[PDB]
Amino acid sequence: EKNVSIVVAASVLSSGIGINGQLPWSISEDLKFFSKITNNKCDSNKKNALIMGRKTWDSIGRRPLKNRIIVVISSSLPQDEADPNVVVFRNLEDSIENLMNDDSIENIFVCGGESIYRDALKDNFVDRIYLTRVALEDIEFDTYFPEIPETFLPVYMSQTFCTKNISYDFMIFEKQEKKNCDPARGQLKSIDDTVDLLGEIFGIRKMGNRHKFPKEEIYNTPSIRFGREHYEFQYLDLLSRVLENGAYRENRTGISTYSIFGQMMRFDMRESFPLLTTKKVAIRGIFEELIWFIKGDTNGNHLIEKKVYIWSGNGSKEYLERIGLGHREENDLGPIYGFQWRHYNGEYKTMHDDYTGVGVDQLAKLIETLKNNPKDRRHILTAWNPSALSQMALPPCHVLSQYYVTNDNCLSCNLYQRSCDLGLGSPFNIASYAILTMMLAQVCGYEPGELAIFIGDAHIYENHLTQLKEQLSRTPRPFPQLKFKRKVENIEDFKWEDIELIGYYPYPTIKMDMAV
Amino acid sequence: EKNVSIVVAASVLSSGIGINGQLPWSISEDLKFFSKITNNKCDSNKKNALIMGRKTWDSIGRRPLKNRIIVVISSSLPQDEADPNVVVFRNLEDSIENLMNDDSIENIFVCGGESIYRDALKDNFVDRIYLTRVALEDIEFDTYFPEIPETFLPVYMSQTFCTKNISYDFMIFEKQEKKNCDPARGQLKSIDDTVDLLGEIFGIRKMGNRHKFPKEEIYNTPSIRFGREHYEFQYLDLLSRVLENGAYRENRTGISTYSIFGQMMRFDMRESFPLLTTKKVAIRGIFEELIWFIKGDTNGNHLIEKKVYIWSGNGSKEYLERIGLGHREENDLGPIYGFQWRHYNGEYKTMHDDYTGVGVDQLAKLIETLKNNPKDRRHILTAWNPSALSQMALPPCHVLSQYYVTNDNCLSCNLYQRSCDLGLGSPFNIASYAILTMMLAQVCGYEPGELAIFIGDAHIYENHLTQLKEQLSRTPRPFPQLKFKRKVENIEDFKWEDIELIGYYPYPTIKMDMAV
Ligand SMILES: NC(=O)C1=CN([C@@H]2O[C@H](COP(=O)(O)OP(=O)(O)OC[C@H]3O[C@@H](n4cnc5c(N)ncnc54)[C@H](OP(=O)(O)O)[C@@H]3O)[C@@H](O)[C@H]2O)C=CC1
Ligand SMILES: NC(=O)C1=CN([C@@H]2O[C@H](COP(=O)(O)OP(=O)(O)OC[C@H]3O[C@@H](n4cnc5c(N)ncnc54)[C@H](OP(=O)(O)O)[C@@H]3O)[C@@H](O)[C@H]2O)C=CC1
Ligand SMILES: C#CCN(Cc1ccc2[nH]c(N)nc(=O)c2c1)c1ccc(C(=O)N[C@@H](CCC(=O)O)C(=O)O)cc1
Ligand SMILES: C#CCN(Cc1ccc2[nH]c(N)nc(=O)c2c1)c1ccc(C(=O)N[C@@H](CCC(=O)O)C(=O)O)cc1
Ligand SMILES: CN(Cc1cnc2nc(N)nc(N)c2n1)c1ccc(C(=O)N[C@@H](CCC(=O)O)C(=O)O)cc1
Ligand SMILES: CN(Cc1cnc2nc(N)nc(N)c2n1)c1ccc(C(=O)N[C@@H](CCC(=O)O)C(=O)O)cc1
Ligand SMILES: O=c1ccn([C@H]2C[C@H](O)[C@@H](COP(=O)(O)O)O2)c(=O)[nH]1
Ligand SMILES: O=c1ccn([C@H]2C[C@H](O)[C@@H](COP(=O)(O)O)O2)c(=O)[nH]1
Repeated sequence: EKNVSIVVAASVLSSGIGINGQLPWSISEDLKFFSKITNNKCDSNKKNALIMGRKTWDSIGRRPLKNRIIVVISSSLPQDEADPNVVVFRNLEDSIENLMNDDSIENIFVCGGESIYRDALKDNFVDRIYLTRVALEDIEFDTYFPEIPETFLPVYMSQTFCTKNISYDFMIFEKQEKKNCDPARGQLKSIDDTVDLLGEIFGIRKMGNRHKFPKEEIYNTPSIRFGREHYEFQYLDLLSRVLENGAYRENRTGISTYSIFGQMMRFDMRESFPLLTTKKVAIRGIFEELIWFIKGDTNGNHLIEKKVYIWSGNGSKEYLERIGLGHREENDLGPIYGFQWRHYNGEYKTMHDDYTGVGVDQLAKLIETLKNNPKDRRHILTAWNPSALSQMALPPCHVLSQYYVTNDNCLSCNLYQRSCDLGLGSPFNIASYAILTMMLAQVCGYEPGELAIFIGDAHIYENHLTQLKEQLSRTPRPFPQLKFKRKVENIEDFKWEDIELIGYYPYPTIKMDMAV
Repeated sequence: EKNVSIVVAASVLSSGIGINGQLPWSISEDLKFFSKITNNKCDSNKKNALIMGRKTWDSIGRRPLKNRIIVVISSSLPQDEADPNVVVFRNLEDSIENLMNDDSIENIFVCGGESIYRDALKDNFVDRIYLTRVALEDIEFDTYFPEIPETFLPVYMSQTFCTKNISYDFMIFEKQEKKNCDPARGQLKSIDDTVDLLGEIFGIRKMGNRHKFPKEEIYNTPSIRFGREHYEFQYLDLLSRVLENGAYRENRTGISTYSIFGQMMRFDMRESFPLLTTKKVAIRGIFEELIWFIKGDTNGNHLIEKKVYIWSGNGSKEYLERIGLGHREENDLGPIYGFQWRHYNGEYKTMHDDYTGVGVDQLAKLIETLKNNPKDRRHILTAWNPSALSQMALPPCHVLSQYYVTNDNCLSCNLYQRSCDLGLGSPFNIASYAILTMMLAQVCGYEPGELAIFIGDAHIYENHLTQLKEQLSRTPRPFPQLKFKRKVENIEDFKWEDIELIGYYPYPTIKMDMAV
């Protein structure tokens, strides 16, 4: 029948595609994509046609595109014979007669101009859309990509890439007419039927039935079945798995959860920063807690003083009293994360004491082994100290991490987290250890690698159900970028002002109460 | 023309299906499977036909099967019109006219007798094979399932199930005809080509390019693309993953490996024991090293005396020397795990010293919490004590573990393993911590749950390449069962003889040298 597909690069929030007759931006990988995509064909004796409005024709210098035939739509341009790789038409519908004839034309692409896009869509001429989402807002646009008609559904979203600090995506939308998101399903009737029957026979007894694929009403952007490349699906899909399989269970806080044991999440950090886009995340507070950790600081007031209250709850007199630490000052949390990082096995007295020299400095050693022996398999940082647990406001959650220097020269990080509050703590942990890995990488002379998080008790607190369903209804946007303004000499030296968060265009923040 | 599939239950090694006119076993779930499968149909106005040899007809008492038509092949049986649900034919070929006609007959099943299977396969009448593999050998068989023709390929392998301590699967075989083993690829031209093109543009900058799908020549039983349910694939595919992506890198050993970071494996422990069948695995030494840890013993002699030599290489006078620990008696391994399990943070001297009372007894604490506070999110056991690494013959590989009591009353286990020798240590760790979980579960009144292994440095030593590729050429068999003959009072009371390993029919041992 001959496929007709739109190909465009529009800004993530406004769908801005042009300014004063030009592109709002310069991203070569995107042009390479345009070239590969429009050039891609089966028959060597055929060519693809690239339809475009006249202004776009002007915008590219009125020079032909190799191996392809350009079809310009113009009421004024003359139909001449000079170039046989460029041809003119008076309206879109007529040019569409690439279909009813030229058998030398394999595929058709609508290659843009807002005016051309809008018609092709209005008149139901396109089957597919290749959308390069560019994280560039707050800049002038005078040309837009129309809003994608509801008859289209996304089927692929690649990971975030980066060019000159600009984050971008690649999505594919397909028009689906007439008529499970599980990839290993709907593949072969006999396999699906057999597994289904085996499941009826055994019950909880078949491990698969303990790991049911999420029903679509809890599956984010469910139409994307085989192309969920964007690594934010790694967190959304874990949410879906616990919403689908979570056992309902009581716990120390009195606010029950839905709980599954033993999931994982991997995020790339070479091209982008894993800061969730489906909800606005408080990154300043994350950074402050991280730096607070690095300095082996356990004084909660230092956090509060900077208007960061994540540790207030577990620092209160009331709480400290409840767990048997009524002897502490307000906000003395005991030998937690920071202390175990800088002074492992050190004898904790109070937050006011000087501990320089005491305990084992894991962090310092980590940076030394990382520099001097990179391929060593012992780059570990731990916070689990059986002898210190009872003195901690809260036992270590992000419990152990290990660090792996690539042959590429990048720093990758693994973290086991015994207990993970998916709504409120996970987004934090992900970003936090993404930042730490980048800080470690800079002081050791490496580039950021990959981040993998392995979870024990992965749960959602029962008062976050409607909030996370809300979140799950939001399709993800390209991840932002995070850059350091200066190269520090000591990891303890980083400051908020040193952090540059580039291109973060999240959805509204979603309120969620933390369980004390 | 419609579908003809075989349904058979045969023993793992010899494919025995009968003895003295009956089955060698009684596994009701398999009868339930047989029933689901041969009853399975779309058109509510048609029925399926089950073809069987006369002897099989005798073996089921000559009583019709509900909702189905039974086709008996016999030279002697009278062709009566009496029961419209049972029909007789003089030969298998004539019977196949179920195709040509009886549009009441939706699908056809060859339901067996060795004589009937062997004919159906020889004359090319069957398209599919449903094959329940039973782990029973060393019992009498007089009837067998023919050897599956090479024109058939395996497309599914369920997990191992257990009935009356008998391990069993089911798997599907499909007949091949003309025509990527990757699940997500091959679903849409548009998506595969986009991902491909994107890969070309970005190269190593696209995470996916850093985790390529393994090429078939190194992927176990590649024809099974969407049905690799047998949890032995969790191990085998990790092997395949590093063969395909592993980075060549040197290490302290002197024997270079191939390395990838952050991987995971999952194993069920409810229906079976995860002891690799693609190679014979030494379970006894494993158990002996395990019970050794449990007791807190750091004395390497005790294992040698029991003829277990896994800790010799790293306990010799020459080795303890190269790492500056010669002031130590030979085979005095220092406070590794065991000491860390029973006396975490205790002050270590020699192995002969009496440590009762020193250090934190994590194991004891574990068991007392698993009992009194199952839902607790802190069941942790750690062996990574920075304050003690210097004096350990070797730093801890299986570094931390977490334990999770389901509402189902089972005990699941998570282990982070900083470094993992895939050819030598991994098969051991999977079994080791499987056993430890069953021990803990018996002792605490629970049933075995699931086992997940999170790995940091996942590698293969370069001298194991031939052995591993050999292993990768062996198709998995059902896992064996592992039961305790008695209920111990304390976990320190387990003894080799208390363990009954039922139904293990591994492939031959594969010799692999351990890098010191
Ligand atoms: N990021 C991206 O993906 C892309 C962005 N762009 C940007 O978009 C902008 C150009 O888009 P836009 O401003 O909409 O201009 P267009 O490229 O749509 O071209 C408009 C011209 O096309 C002809 N035309 C349009 N409709 C008709 C019709 N119904 N009948 C006959 N001729 C018609 C007219 O030419 P005439 O006056 O001769 O009749 C009109 O002047 C530029 O800034 C460009 O940089 C362009 C392509 C891609
Ligand atoms: N594990 C499993 O899935 C199954 C196992 N079994 C076991 O298999 C055994 C039975 O198999 P088997 O011993 O091979 O006997 P079969 O069940 O295959 O039946 C053999 C009979 O079928 C008829 N027959 C066979 N070939 C022909 C032919 N070419 N022309 C005409 N009639 C033919 C003959 O009946 P006649 O004498 O009337 O000519 C022959 O005696 C039993 O022990 C049963 O328990 C059976 C089914 C399934
Ligand atoms: C992990 C971690 C760090 N931590 C430490 C921390 C301490 C105790 C915890 N307790 C529980 N039950 N869950 C947690 O995630 C948790 C986290 C956090 C603590 C609180 C919040 C939280 O309340 N966040 C709110 C705050 C709003 C804001 O940041 O301005 C949020 O909206 O996100 C986040 C992180
Ligand atoms: C994990 C662990 C325990 N350990 C501890 C241990 C210590 C140092 C190591 N060093 C290296 N490089 N790899 C290891 O797996 C390793 C394992 C083991 C050590 C050796 C064998 C081993 O060589 N087994 C032989 C033969 C012994 C047998 O047949 O029983 C084998 O061929 O399988 C297994 C486990
Ligand atoms: C019409 N237009 C505007 C433009 C710019 N970027 C886009 N990007 C996308 N994703 N989609 C578009 N339609 C698109 N259009 C174009 C078209 C072609 C070239 C161009 O130079 N193309 C060469 C570029 C090749 C290269 O640089 O590697 C080609 O090979 O097709 C530039 C702008
Ligand atoms: C021919 N035969 C021997 C037998 C036994 N086990 C097998 N198992 C398998 N997987 N495949 C076979 N062909 C097979 N055949 C049979 C056939 C039917 C029944 C039988 O009782 N079937 C009932 C069983 C119903 C039930 O137990 O739930 C049915 O509904 O089909 C027993 C033995
Ligand atoms: O870095 C952190 C700190 C705490 N929590 C959450 C996990 C649990 O919801 C709660 C800890 O409670 P316990 O598992 O100790 O009961 O705080 C996190 O998710 N990440
Ligand atoms: O349970 C274990 C014990 C040791 N090893 C292997 C992993 C490495 O091959 C080697 C440890 O080397 P280092 O991490 O110390 O470099 O021992 C395992 O795989 N599993």
